[PDB]
Amino acid sequence: VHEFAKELDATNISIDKVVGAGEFGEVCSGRLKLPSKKEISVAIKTLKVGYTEKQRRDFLGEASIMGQFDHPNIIRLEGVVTKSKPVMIVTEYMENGSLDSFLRKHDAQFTVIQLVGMLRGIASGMKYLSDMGYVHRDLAARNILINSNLVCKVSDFGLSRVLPIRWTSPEAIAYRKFTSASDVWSYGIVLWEVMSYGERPYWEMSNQDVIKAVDEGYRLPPPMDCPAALYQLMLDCWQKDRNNRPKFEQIVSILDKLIRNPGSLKIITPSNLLLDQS
Ligand SMILES: Cc1ccc(-c2c(C)sc(NC(=O)CCCC(=O)O)c2C(N)=O)cc1C
Repeated sequence: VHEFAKELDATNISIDKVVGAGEFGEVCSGRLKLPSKKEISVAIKTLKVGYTEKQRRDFLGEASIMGQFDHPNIIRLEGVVTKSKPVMIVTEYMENGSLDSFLRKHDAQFTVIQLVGMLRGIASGMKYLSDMGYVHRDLAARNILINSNLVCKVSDFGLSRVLPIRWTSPEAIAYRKFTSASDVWSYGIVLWEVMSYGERPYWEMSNQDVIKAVDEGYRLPPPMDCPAALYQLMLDCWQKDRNNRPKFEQIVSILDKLIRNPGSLKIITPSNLLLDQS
Protein backbone atom coordinates (compact mmCIF):
# COMPACT_ATOMS: atom_id res chain seq x y z
CA VAL A 1 0.00 0.00 0.00
CA HIS A 2 2.95 2.29 0.68
CA GLU A 3 4.16 2.23 -2.91
CA PHE A 4 1.41 4.73 -3.75
CA ALA A 5 0.19 5.94 -0.34
CA LYS A 6 1.96 8.09 2.25
CA GLU A 7 1.80 6.82 5.82
CA LEU A 8 0.28 9.69 7.81
CA ASP A 9 1.00 10.52 11.44
CA ALA A 10 -2.20 10.18 13.52
CA THR A 11 -1.28 13.25 15.57
CA ASN A 12 -1.89 15.29 12.39
CA ILE A 13 -5.47 14.02 12.05
CA SER A 14 -8.50 15.33 13.93
CA ILE A 15 -11.84 13.53 13.65
CA ASP A 16 -14.71 15.95 13.95
CA LYS A 17 -17.78 13.99 12.85
CA VAL A 18 -19.10 10.58 11.79
CA VAL A 19 -20.82 11.18 8.45
CA GLY A 20 -21.79 7.65 7.47
CA ALA A 21 -21.25 3.91 7.44
CA GLY A 22 -19.09 2.18 4.85
CA GLU A 23 -18.52 -1.44 3.88
CA PHE A 24 -15.51 -1.75 6.19
CA GLY A 25 -16.32 0.80 8.89
CA GLU A 26 -17.27 4.41 9.53
CA VAL A 27 -16.83 7.37 7.22
CA CYS A 28 -15.80 10.53 9.08
CA SER A 29 -14.95 14.14 8.38
CA GLY A 30 -12.15 16.03 10.04
CA ARG A 31 -8.91 17.85 9.41
CA LEU A 32 -5.38 16.97 8.38
CA LYS A 33 -2.32 19.03 9.25
CA LEU A 34 0.12 18.82 6.32
CA PRO A 35 3.95 18.82 6.72
CA SER A 36 3.90 22.50 5.66
CA LYS A 37 1.55 23.11 8.70
CA LYS A 38 -1.34 23.97 6.38
CA GLU A 39 -4.62 22.44 7.58
CA ILE A 40 -7.17 21.00 5.13
CA SER A 41 -10.60 19.41 5.48
CA VAL A 42 -10.54 15.69 4.91
CA ALA A 43 -12.78 12.67 4.83
CA ILE A 44 -11.65 9.60 6.73
CA LYS A 45 -12.60 5.95 6.28
CA THR A 46 -11.90 3.77 9.30
CA LEU A 47 -11.42 0.03 9.33
CA LYS A 48 -13.81 -1.54 11.82
CA VAL A 49 -12.42 -3.01 15.03
CA GLY A 50 -11.90 -6.78 14.79
CA TYR A 51 -11.13 -6.78 11.08
CA THR A 52 -9.85 -9.96 9.42
CA GLU A 53 -6.57 -9.93 7.49
CA LYS A 54 -8.66 -10.17 4.32
CA GLN A 55 -10.75 -7.14 5.24
CA ARG A 56 -7.51 -5.21 5.79
CA ARG A 57 -6.05 -6.03 2.36
CA ASP A 58 -9.36 -5.28 0.65
CA PHE A 59 -9.77 -2.03 2.59
CA LEU A 60 -6.28 -0.73 1.88
CA GLY A 61 -6.49 -2.01 -1.70
CA GLU A 62 -8.73 0.94 -2.49
CA ALA A 63 -5.98 3.26 -1.25
CA SER A 64 -3.27 1.55 -3.31
CA ILE A 65 -5.38 2.16 -6.41
CA MET A 66 -6.49 5.67 -5.50
CA GLY A 67 -2.89 6.58 -4.74
CA GLN A 68 -1.93 6.00 -8.37
CA PHE A 69 -4.16 8.78 -9.66
CA ASP A 70 -3.33 12.47 -9.31
CA HIS A 71 -6.07 14.32 -11.11
CA PRO A 72 -8.55 17.12 -10.32
CA ASN A 73 -11.49 14.82 -11.09
CA ILE A 74 -10.35 11.76 -9.20
CA ILE A 75 -10.79 11.63 -5.42
CA ARG A 76 -7.47 12.71 -3.91
CA LEU A 77 -5.72 10.34 -1.48
CA GLU A 78 -3.92 12.24 1.26
CA GLY A 79 -2.61 9.04 2.82
CA VAL A 80 -3.20 6.10 5.13
CA VAL A 81 -2.67 5.18 8.76
CA THR A 82 -1.63 1.56 9.29
CA LYS A 83 1.05 1.75 12.00
CA SER A 84 -1.56 2.75 14.55
CA LYS A 85 -5.23 1.90 15.08
CA PRO A 86 -7.86 2.31 13.85
CA VAL A 87 -6.54 1.82 10.32
CA MET A 88 -7.50 4.80 8.16
CA ILE A 89 -7.84 6.07 4.60
CA VAL A 90 -7.70 9.86 4.31
CA THR A 91 -8.92 11.83 1.28
CA GLU A 92 -9.98 15.32 0.33
CA TYR A 93 -13.34 16.31 1.79
CA MET A 94 -16.28 16.39 -0.64
CA GLU A 95 -18.90 18.51 1.12
CA ASN A 96 -21.90 17.62 -1.05
CA GLY A 97 -21.47 13.85 -0.88
CA SER A 98 -22.45 11.32 -3.52
CA LEU A 99 -23.79 12.86 -6.73
CA ASP A 100 -27.04 10.87 -7.02
CA SER A 101 -28.17 11.77 -3.47
CA PHE A 102 -27.12 15.41 -4.00
CA LEU A 103 -29.06 15.72 -7.27
CA ARG A 104 -32.18 14.11 -5.68
CA LYS A 105 -32.32 17.02 -3.22
CA HIS A 106 -32.24 19.56 -6.03
CA ASP A 107 -34.59 18.28 -8.75
CA ALA A 108 -34.69 20.66 -11.73
CA GLN A 109 -32.80 23.31 -9.73
CA PHE A 110 -29.59 23.54 -11.79
CA THR A 111 -28.98 25.01 -15.23
CA VAL A 112 -28.12 22.74 -18.14
CA ILE A 113 -24.68 24.39 -18.24
CA GLN A 114 -24.15 23.58 -14.54
CA LEU A 115 -25.05 19.94 -15.17
CA VAL A 116 -22.75 19.81 -18.19
CA GLY A 117 -19.90 21.14 -16.02
CA MET A 118 -20.48 18.24 -13.64
CA LEU A 119 -20.62 15.79 -16.54
CA ARG A 120 -17.40 17.19 -18.04
CA GLY A 121 -15.50 16.71 -14.79
CA ILE A 122 -16.59 13.06 -14.54
CA ALA A 123 -15.56 12.41 -18.17
CA SER A 124 -12.19 14.08 -17.66
CA GLY A 125 -11.49 11.89 -14.62
CA MET A 126 -12.47 8.82 -16.63
CA LYS A 127 -10.31 9.95 -19.52
CA TYR A 128 -7.35 9.90 -17.10
CA LEU A 129 -8.42 6.64 -15.47
CA SER A 130 -8.60 4.91 -18.87
CA ASP A 131 -5.32 6.51 -19.98
CA MET A 132 -3.78 4.78 -16.95
CA GLY A 133 -5.00 1.31 -17.97
CA TYR A 134 -7.73 0.96 -15.34
CA VAL A 135 -11.22 -0.28 -15.91
CA HIS A 136 -13.46 1.00 -13.14
CA ARG A 137 -16.39 -1.43 -13.69
CA ASP A 138 -18.58 0.36 -11.15
CA LEU A 139 -19.01 3.79 -12.68
CA ALA A 140 -22.28 5.13 -11.29
CA ALA A 141 -23.59 8.42 -9.89
CA ARG A 142 -23.43 6.94 -6.36
CA ASN A 143 -19.68 6.50 -6.81
CA ILE A 144 -19.14 10.09 -7.93
CA LEU A 145 -18.52 12.64 -5.14
CA ILE A 146 -19.22 16.35 -5.51
CA ASN A 147 -17.59 19.14 -3.52
CA SER A 148 -18.61 22.55 -2.23
CA ASN A 149 -17.98 24.10 -5.64
CA LEU A 150 -19.87 21.39 -7.58
CA VAL A 151 -16.66 19.77 -8.89
CA CYS A 152 -17.35 16.06 -9.46
CA LYS A 153 -14.74 13.36 -8.88
CA VAL A 154 -14.61 9.65 -9.56
CA SER A 155 -14.40 7.61 -6.37
CA ASP A 156 -14.85 4.09 -5.00
CA PHE A 157 -12.14 1.96 -6.53
CA GLY A 158 -13.36 -1.23 -4.85
CA LEU A 159 -14.22 -3.15 -8.04
CA SER A 160 -11.58 -1.35 -10.14
CA ARG A 161 -9.12 -3.54 -12.08
CA VAL A 162 -5.97 -3.28 -14.16
CA LEU A 163 -6.53 -4.31 -17.79
CA PRO A 164 -24.13 -3.90 -10.85
CA ILE A 165 -26.38 -4.79 -13.77
CA ARG A 166 -28.00 -1.38 -14.37
CA TRP A 167 -24.64 0.33 -15.03
CA THR A 168 -22.91 -2.54 -16.86
CA SER A 169 -22.53 -2.87 -20.65
CA PRO A 170 -24.31 -5.74 -22.48
CA GLU A 171 -21.04 -7.43 -23.43
CA ALA A 172 -19.72 -7.18 -19.85
CA ILE A 173 -22.94 -8.71 -18.59
CA ALA A 174 -22.97 -11.41 -21.29
CA TYR A 175 -19.41 -12.67 -20.80
CA ARG A 176 -17.47 -10.28 -18.53
CA LYS A 177 -15.91 -8.35 -21.38
CA PHE A 178 -14.75 -5.28 -19.42
CA THR A 179 -12.93 -2.62 -21.42
CA SER A 180 -12.70 1.16 -21.25
CA ALA A 181 -15.55 1.00 -23.78
CA SER A 182 -17.71 -0.71 -21.16
CA ASP A 183 -16.83 2.16 -18.80
CA VAL A 184 -18.10 4.50 -21.51
CA TRP A 185 -21.40 2.59 -21.47
CA SER A 186 -21.50 3.17 -17.71
CA TYR A 187 -20.74 6.85 -18.29
CA GLY A 188 -23.79 7.00 -20.54
CA ILE A 189 -25.83 5.69 -17.64
CA VAL A 190 -24.26 8.32 -15.33
CA LEU A 191 -25.18 10.98 -17.88
CA TRP A 192 -28.79 9.79 -17.74
CA GLU A 193 -28.68 9.84 -13.93
CA VAL A 194 -27.43 13.40 -13.89
CA MET A 195 -29.98 14.71 -16.39
CA SER A 196 -32.62 12.81 -14.36
CA TYR A 197 -31.47 14.39 -11.11
CA GLY A 198 -30.66 11.03 -9.55
CA GLU A 199 -33.46 8.81 -10.75
CA ARG A 200 -32.54 5.11 -10.62
CA PRO A 201 -31.48 3.62 -13.97
CA TYR A 202 -34.32 1.36 -15.17
CA TRP A 203 -36.21 2.21 -11.97
CA GLU A 204 -37.18 -1.06 -10.26
CA MET A 205 -37.32 -3.32 -13.35
CA SER A 206 -36.33 -6.90 -12.54
CA ASN A 207 -32.65 -7.54 -13.35
CA GLN A 208 -33.62 -10.18 -15.93
CA ASP A 209 -35.68 -7.64 -17.85
CA VAL A 210 -32.96 -4.96 -17.75
CA ILE A 211 -30.57 -7.46 -19.37
CA LYS A 212 -33.12 -8.66 -21.92
CA ALA A 213 -34.48 -5.22 -22.87
CA VAL A 214 -31.06 -3.65 -23.38
CA ASP A 215 -29.89 -6.60 -25.44
CA GLU A 216 -33.03 -6.27 -27.60
CA GLY A 217 -31.95 -2.68 -28.27
CA TYR A 218 -34.17 -0.82 -25.83
CA ARG A 219 -32.67 2.24 -24.13
CA LEU A 220 -33.51 4.55 -21.24
CA PRO A 221 -35.88 7.32 -22.44
CA PRO A 222 -34.87 10.99 -22.53
CA PRO A 223 -34.99 12.64 -19.09
CA MET A 224 -37.51 15.51 -18.73
CA ASP A 225 -36.39 18.62 -20.65
CA CYS A 226 -33.16 16.86 -21.70
CA PRO A 227 -31.31 18.65 -24.53
CA ALA A 228 -31.19 16.55 -27.71
CA ALA A 229 -27.41 16.82 -27.73
CA LEU A 230 -27.12 15.20 -24.31
CA TYR A 231 -29.67 12.49 -25.03
CA GLN A 232 -27.90 11.60 -28.27
CA LEU A 233 -24.61 11.41 -26.32
CA MET A 234 -26.27 8.83 -24.02
CA LEU A 235 -27.29 6.85 -27.12
CA ASP A 236 -23.77 7.02 -28.57
CA CYS A 237 -22.41 5.73 -25.25
CA TRP A 238 -24.99 2.95 -25.40
CA GLN A 239 -24.03 1.67 -28.87
CA LYS A 240 -24.45 -2.11 -29.10
CA ASP A 241 -21.06 -2.31 -30.82
CA ARG A 242 -18.53 -1.16 -28.17
CA ASN A 243 -16.22 -0.25 -31.08
CA ASN A 244 -18.79 2.35 -32.03
CA ARG A 245 -18.89 4.14 -28.66
CA PRO A 246 -16.92 7.38 -28.36
CA LYS A 247 -13.65 7.43 -26.38
CA PHE A 248 -13.57 9.44 -23.16
CA GLU A 249 -11.41 12.04 -24.88
CA GLN A 250 -14.17 12.59 -27.45
CA ILE A 251 -16.77 12.81 -24.70
CA VAL A 252 -14.74 15.53 -23.00
CA SER A 253 -14.46 17.30 -26.38
CA ILE A 254 -18.19 17.05 -26.94
CA LEU A 255 -18.94 18.49 -23.52
CA ASP A 256 -16.38 21.29 -23.92
CA LYS A 257 -18.28 22.37 -27.05
CA LEU A 258 -21.70 22.28 -25.33
CA ILE A 259 -20.25 24.36 -22.47
CA ARG A 260 -18.90 26.90 -24.97
CA ASN A 261 -22.20 27.57 -26.71
CA PRO A 262 -25.20 27.23 -24.34
CA GLY A 263 -27.34 27.89 -27.42
CA SER A 264 -26.53 24.34 -28.48
CA LEU A 265 -28.60 22.92 -25.66
CA LYS A 266 -31.85 24.66 -26.65
CA ILE A 267 -33.15 21.85 -28.86
CA ILE A 268 -35.17 19.58 -26.57
CA THR A 269 -36.08 15.97 -27.34
CA PRO A 270 -45.34 2.65 -27.27
CA SER A 271 -43.11 1.70 -24.28
CA ASN A 272 -41.26 3.26 -21.31
CA LEU A 273 -37.88 2.23 -22.72
CA LEU A 274 -37.27 3.43 -26.28
CA LEU A 275 -36.21 1.13 -29.11
CA ASP A 276 -33.03 2.72 -30.51
CA GLN A 277 -32.90 1.37 -34.07
CA SER A 278 -29.22 2.29 -34.58
C1 LIG B 1 -11.63 6.87 0.47
C2 LIG B 1 -12.92 7.64 0.61
C3 LIG B 1 -13.87 7.58 -0.40
C4 LIG B 1 -15.06 8.28 -0.28
C5 LIG B 1 -15.31 9.08 0.84
C6 LIG B 1 -16.52 9.76 1.07
C7 LIG B 1 -17.68 8.99 1.22
C8 LIG B 1 -17.85 7.48 1.10
S1 LIG B 1 -18.94 10.09 1.57
C9 LIG B 1 -18.01 11.52 1.54
N1 LIG B 1 -18.45 12.85 1.79
C10 LIG B 1 -19.73 13.13 2.34
O1 LIG B 1 -20.53 12.25 2.58
C11 LIG B 1 -20.13 14.57 2.61
C12 LIG B 1 -21.02 14.69 3.83
C13 LIG B 1 -21.29 16.13 4.17
C14 LIG B 1 -21.65 16.37 5.63
O2 LIG B 1 -21.71 15.40 6.43
O3 LIG B 1 -21.89 17.54 6.03
C15 LIG B 1 -16.71 11.13 1.28
C16 LIG B 1 -15.67 12.22 1.18
N2 LIG B 1 -14.44 11.97 0.50
O4 LIG B 1 -15.89 13.32 1.65
C17 LIG B 1 -14.36 9.11 1.86
C18 LIG B 1 -13.16 8.41 1.74
C19 LIG B 1 -12.13 8.50 2.85
